[PDB]
Amino acid sequence: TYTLVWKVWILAVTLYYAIRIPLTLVFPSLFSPLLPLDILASLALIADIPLDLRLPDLLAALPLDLLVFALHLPSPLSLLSLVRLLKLISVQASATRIINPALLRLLSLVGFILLAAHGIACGWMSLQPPSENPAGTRYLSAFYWTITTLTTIGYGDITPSTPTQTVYTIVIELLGAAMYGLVIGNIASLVSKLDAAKLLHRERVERVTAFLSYKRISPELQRRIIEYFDYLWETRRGYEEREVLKELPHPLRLAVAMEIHGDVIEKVPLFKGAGEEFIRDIILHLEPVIYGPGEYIIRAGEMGSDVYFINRGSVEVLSADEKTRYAILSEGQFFGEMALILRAPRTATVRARAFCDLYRLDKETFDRILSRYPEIAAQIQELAVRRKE
Amino acid sequence: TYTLVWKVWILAVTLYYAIRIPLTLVFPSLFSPLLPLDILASLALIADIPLDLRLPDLLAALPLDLLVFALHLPSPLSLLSLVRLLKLISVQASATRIINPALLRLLSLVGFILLAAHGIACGWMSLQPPSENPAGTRYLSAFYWTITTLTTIGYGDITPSTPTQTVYTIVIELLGAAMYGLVIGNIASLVSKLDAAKLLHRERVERVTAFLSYKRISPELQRRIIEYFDYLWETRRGYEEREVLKELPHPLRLAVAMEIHGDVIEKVPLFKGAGEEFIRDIILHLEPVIYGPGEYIIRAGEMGSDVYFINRGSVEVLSADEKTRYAILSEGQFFGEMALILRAPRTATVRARAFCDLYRLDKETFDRILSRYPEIAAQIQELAVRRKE
Amino acid sequence: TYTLVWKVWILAVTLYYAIRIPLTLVFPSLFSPLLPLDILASLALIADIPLDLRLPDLLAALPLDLLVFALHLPSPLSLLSLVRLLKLISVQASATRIINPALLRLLSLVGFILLAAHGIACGWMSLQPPSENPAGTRYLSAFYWTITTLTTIGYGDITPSTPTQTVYTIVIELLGAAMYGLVIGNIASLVSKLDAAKLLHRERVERVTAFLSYKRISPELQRRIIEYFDYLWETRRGYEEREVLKELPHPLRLAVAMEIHGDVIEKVPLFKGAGEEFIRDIILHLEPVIYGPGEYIIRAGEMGSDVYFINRGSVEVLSADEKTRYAILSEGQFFGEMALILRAPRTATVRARAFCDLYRLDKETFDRILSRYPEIAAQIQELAVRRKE
Amino acid sequence: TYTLVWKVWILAVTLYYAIRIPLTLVFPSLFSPLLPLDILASLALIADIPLDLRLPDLLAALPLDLLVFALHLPSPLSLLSLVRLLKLISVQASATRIINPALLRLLSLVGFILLAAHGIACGWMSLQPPSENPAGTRYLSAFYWTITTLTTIGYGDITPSTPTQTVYTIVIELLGAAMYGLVIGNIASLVSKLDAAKLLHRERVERVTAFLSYKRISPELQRRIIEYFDYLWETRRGYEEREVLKELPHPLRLAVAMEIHGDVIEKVPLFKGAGEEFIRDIILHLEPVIYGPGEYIIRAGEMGSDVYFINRGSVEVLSADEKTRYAILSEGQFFGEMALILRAPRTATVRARAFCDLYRLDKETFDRILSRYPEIAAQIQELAVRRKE
Ligand SMILES: Nc1ncnc2c1ncn2[C@@H]1O[C@@H]2COP(=O)(O)O[C@H]2[C@H]1O
Ligand SMILES: Nc1ncnc2c1ncn2[C@@H]1O[C@@H]2COP(=O)(O)O[C@H]2[C@H]1O
Ligand SMILES: Nc1ncnc2c1ncn2[C@@H]1O[C@@H]2COP(=O)(O)O[C@H]2[C@H]1O
Ligand SMILES: Nc1ncnc2c1ncn2[C@@H]1O[C@@H]2COP(=O)(O)O[C@H]2[C@H]1O
Repeated sequence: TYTLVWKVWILAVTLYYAIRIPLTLVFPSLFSPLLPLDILASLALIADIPLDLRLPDLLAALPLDLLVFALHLPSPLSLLSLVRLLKLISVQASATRIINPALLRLLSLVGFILLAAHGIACGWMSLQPPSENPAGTRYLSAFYWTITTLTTIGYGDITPSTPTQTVYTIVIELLGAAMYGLVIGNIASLVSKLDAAKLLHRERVERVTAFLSYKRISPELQRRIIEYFDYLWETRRGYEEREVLKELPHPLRLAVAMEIHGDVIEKVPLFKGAGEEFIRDIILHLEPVIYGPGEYIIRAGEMGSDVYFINRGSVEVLSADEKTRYAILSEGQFFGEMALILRAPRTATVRARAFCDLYRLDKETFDRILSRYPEIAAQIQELAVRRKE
Repeated sequence: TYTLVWKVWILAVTLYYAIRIPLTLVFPSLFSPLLPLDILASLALIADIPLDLRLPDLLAALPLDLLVFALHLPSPLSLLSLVRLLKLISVQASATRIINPALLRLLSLVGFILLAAHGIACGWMSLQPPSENPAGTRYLSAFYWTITTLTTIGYGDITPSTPTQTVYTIVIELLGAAMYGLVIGNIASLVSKLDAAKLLHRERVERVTAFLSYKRISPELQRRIIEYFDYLWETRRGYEEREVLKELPHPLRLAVAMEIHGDVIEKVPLFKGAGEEFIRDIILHLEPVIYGPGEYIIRAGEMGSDVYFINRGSVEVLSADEKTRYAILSEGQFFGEMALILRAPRTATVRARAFCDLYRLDKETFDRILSRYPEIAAQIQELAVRRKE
Repeated sequence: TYTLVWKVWILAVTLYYAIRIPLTLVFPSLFSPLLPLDILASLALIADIPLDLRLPDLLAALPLDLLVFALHLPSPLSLLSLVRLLKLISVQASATRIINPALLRLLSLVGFILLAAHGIACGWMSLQPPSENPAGTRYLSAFYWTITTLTTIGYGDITPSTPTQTVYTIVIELLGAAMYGLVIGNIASLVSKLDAAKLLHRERVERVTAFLSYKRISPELQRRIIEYFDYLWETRRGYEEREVLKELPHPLRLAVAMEIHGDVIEKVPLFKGAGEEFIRDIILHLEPVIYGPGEYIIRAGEMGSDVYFINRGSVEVLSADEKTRYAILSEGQFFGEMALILRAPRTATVRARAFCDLYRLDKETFDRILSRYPEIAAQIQELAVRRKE
Repeated sequence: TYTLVWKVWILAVTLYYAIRIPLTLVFPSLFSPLLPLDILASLALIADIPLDLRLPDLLAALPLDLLVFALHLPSPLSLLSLVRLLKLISVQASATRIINPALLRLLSLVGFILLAAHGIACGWMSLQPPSENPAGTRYLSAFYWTITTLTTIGYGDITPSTPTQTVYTIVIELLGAAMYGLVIGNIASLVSKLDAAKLLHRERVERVTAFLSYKRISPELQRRIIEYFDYLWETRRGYEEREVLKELPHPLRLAVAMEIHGDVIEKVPLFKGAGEEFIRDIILHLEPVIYGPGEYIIRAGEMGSDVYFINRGSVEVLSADEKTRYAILSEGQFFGEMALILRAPRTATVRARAFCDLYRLDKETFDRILSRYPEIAAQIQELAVRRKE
């Protein structure tokens, strides 16, 4: 690729102007060594209108720079040489078309502060009287004053002394010390905006835990829920698969679900090779669910028939009481299907042996796909009639 | 119109007082040239009670001004000449009856700051001792002090030196440096309140995109959803037509829907000339929906019959497989209607060729309008029986 | 009543202590004239335990004050004479049991600031060296310093000069300049918390108005919705009668609805004298609804029968077209009832003549009360069969 | 237990380093007495990798400390002796695995401020010139400067005077005066996050009370709702048993409900000894409900049959009118069950005598458990047929 390099070179050039132009405006001793670099940048400035596949980018290309510096034009006209800074408000969104978007918006709001402070400090040095000082010390004092004023510290060791400096200080205090607070608050808001899934899950578990304690609850149950919440966060990161997909259209939701539940399909024997249209029919009706250890799922005698497709874990299916346990199931298997095949209530208790994660499909869709597909119905029928001993 | 000019002249006059009255209170050298202007303004002040088609506007008309300045009355009585400023809290809502309301509330909260700062600076100059200084410099120093104090910079180069100045400074610090923060925070809140549709759509797409990546998703699908979101924002601006109309009453919602869906009616042949009562019956049951390119809509054999009225785009209707594609449809046409006419499942696959935007009406309302209207039912019946080849 | 006076006297006494005790701690010249007042207050302090129909009120009664001041006890023991300030954190909720609760919480958060600032200023004067200054000037300077430090202005004209003053300044900066910001933010939040109904209705109408304009809408309809919203705010203040009553229990909701809809009952002839149990049955099923001028309600031929009990306004019932309009209805009347009496569709169009406010009861409850009550059913039957001409 | 002591010793050691290391870096006169303590701490630092039942804890164990201080290595290499502070960002979550989580997060955000301020003050003393001053005064001045700068007071009595001190001050102002605001705002947010149930109930009752007054409501009803809200808060603390349990899985919700409703089971005669499976069936279908004094529940003649299991309070069952009241019921009893036993409407009015709290089970589940269990059905049948006189 080459857009990723071109839009980085453009950023490095529009920052080069943003740093160099005011420093040349205050120090006329420059522009002698830095002319080839400036023209090499400007030819790239005019080399972007053809590569457009709005108006601020048009203003930036015209070279008012190279003219004011060459003709030592008077200060009021020359101050308008800042038109090349208009690419800054046209690139921060053009360079956004490329990591976390929130992270790019924290780095962008810093560079803006460090450029505005440099501009204000450079403007402040221009209004001071002519003194025989090194450029480094004179710039350091101006930057120190600008950081003191913007942060609203106000040491007062150096202060304006002339009416024009007083007016400049008033303007900077009025509309520079308030915008800094806005940018700092935005930086705080979008550094808090990071990893919001953790900040949501933590708030949820705190809200649950507060109530589980006003009503005093046995520690053997109080610690059993924290384990489940830790497991849910540790296997799912607090994300929920329903509210995220609520806004996507049904074909796009179908395409996403074809990717997320890519593990349970083609794992159980009767999903791989079952076709394409059946899996497309059923992929939107399976819910994740998590069952803890020693935690019953089927109680051997109630109504209803929900089938549990095991994704990971193991169950310990038993009769009414223990009495020589029937068998054990593992990953890539399912149970609880013959309650609807034989139109009979549950015949055996099922309890998990570890933190099982498994997918449940309701009775309604199951009977629909029994009445809709013959091979699947025949397979479940023969498996149910065979598993009777 | 003339209200739009009168309520601007009134604003320009009530700002004229807000600027002139304290400056005349501190400098008695005025009131000599500015008497005809003040009486010309005051006659407009008393020319608004008849044009009332509450109490602060009544206080403002009485001319306490013109009296205190003429009679050089002592300072305690004269300070109460500020009653003409009471029109400010009666006009900012009267001038609101006229652009973005949020924008008018950002401009209003600025002028308030620039008027309060001027008032505080003017009050500060009055308490200083009698010195032979130009009025401009003495006002500039006072305004510099006021901006320093309100912004909470606190340079300290000029400070109160008398007990009365100390009390004034204490009052300004207590109830002027905190209100400024409130107004600045309000300005920030209602400049963030602007273009909230973009700030909602961006948050929604960021929330979706965060989860589509913890579960690693193929780039060919990861980039396919961003395209759909960009198209939705680019054709709809993130607005949703359901929550906005949830609060409007049913006749007003009907009237609005008569305007929003003004393109699909009188475009398809059987909506123009179909009457008024039928269109009024159906206009609230069509949903927008967006289908991407190469994205199937009908899969040729499932149950149900939802009719898709094409608004813009084109479909590529096919049989079970390709095998000499049937035909092609374009704007101002509809399909998927003969599944309910013949009480038969779908007979042909339909897939979009571009980013199609089209309106879907459910089976229930369709069968209702078939059983309710004879001409429409006959037209759909003959069209369905004709389109069989 | 006498609680309203006693709990005001108690406030005036616990503020008397909060102002007097530190001022006596720093100036020992007091306690000579102000002894009878202090004992008169203290006897009321001990006169509240019997009037208890928790522990801070017990600490406050014991008179550590009257002892430290009398015995000129050394400074470390005497500083613990501030136990009488513990009534402040026991009264602000006891005096709350009495206007807007939010307003009482804005006044309370001010007095707290003005008491904390006074305490900090009084503490600061005690640490300064012995100088021959008037008490007023010495207190004014201390209060000026405290307001400068708390507000984070930091003029720096007067600063700590000794290690103990440095430690005191560090403590005040650390835990006094941050709490002030918290209290100011709370004051802002609960002055914004006032009149929240207007702030909700304004936000709702702004949200609606933003979308009605991206889709360009005729001015004759764009101004017709603003009129309806203005009328709704002007007759209802933006309150909704459903979400407010969602949390009240059904008997309390019934009792409230017996009061809110006190105008439509005993206005229409067949509600007054209809009993008590019938009105109690129907009072929870009538909804307010607002219809604009020239805005149809019934379209003469559709299905369904909803009865509209007119509360205020007038309707202009017509046939299919105008053709010598049938009649006119006014307040305390109802229409649209014979559609269910004769099991026939609507026979006449109804349109409002002004901004009508009226109550609608659905068909289900209507047929229920027809099948449940004979006199009401007979009255509606004879009225419907009579109104046919 | 011993983890609770070990993870406190580790905290006390990692704070010992955080306080001692910079103070030794600036004052080389130390490290002579404090060597055995440092090695005793370091042996515990290396005694935690075996007790791991990530990478910052590995960096901390290696003893760069003990080396730089012993070898008086030059300042640039020695500044990297701060690696032992990396345990701070590994313990604040390890010590979290142990009171209110929000409270632990307010104490943690304080200690962080007091450690950062100490570090910045210690760094500031190192850059000052060599002066004959006591260590205490030199540290006090540095801490005073750091608190002044971080809080953004800016007294200006002591300011940087060298370019390196200017650069240090610029860095501290830029990234130390903004982080302090973030931490203070977080402290405010999570001290407001405390006791959120009260802050929710107060907001709810304020929202209800605002509307009950625009529509003027009789004081005898206006004060009757405040009593109910006070009773609900005073017996329930504003918590709701439905939204809290919405996220728990059905077995965990069942286990929690087995604990919360531990008072009504085994209180009424026919719940204790009724088994285990019946109580497990019914425990999720009983709702709390609160009825006020003199507040009717059953009106003797309507349809439906909801049974009210009395938990606390007493009812005053009456006939159509008073006429020698039937009887009185108390705790551990139920009524309103023979409306479904005999398929007849209600026969007697019921009204509470005090603030009754009782559990209601709907008709559907009741008839289900009648048709599902014979002993319970027989008991209710014989009790209903016996209670007829
Ligand atoms: N002998 C067995 N071996 C394996 N699984 C069984 C056996 N008996 C019952 N099951 C499963 O346990 C389930 C219990 O409930 P169902 O009757 O719905 O369906 C049952 C089968 O899925
Ligand atoms: N030959 C054809 N030409 C145009 N459209 C067709 C043709 N055959 C089928 N269709 C449309 O394709 C749709 C596919 O599903 P339906 O059977 O519901 O209704 C069908 C018609 O609307
Ligand atoms: N002549 C009339 N005078 C007054 N009201 C009428 C007259 N005719 C019809 N209405 C009312 O207008 C209503 C129109 O719809 P309905 O038929 O539901 O019930 C009708 C009556 O309530
Ligand atoms: N004599 C009585 N003693 C106690 N309780 C009664 C008596 N008569 C009726 N009840 C109860 O009051 C209830 C009123 O409504 P039900 O008829 O639903 O069921 C009734 C019984 O639970």
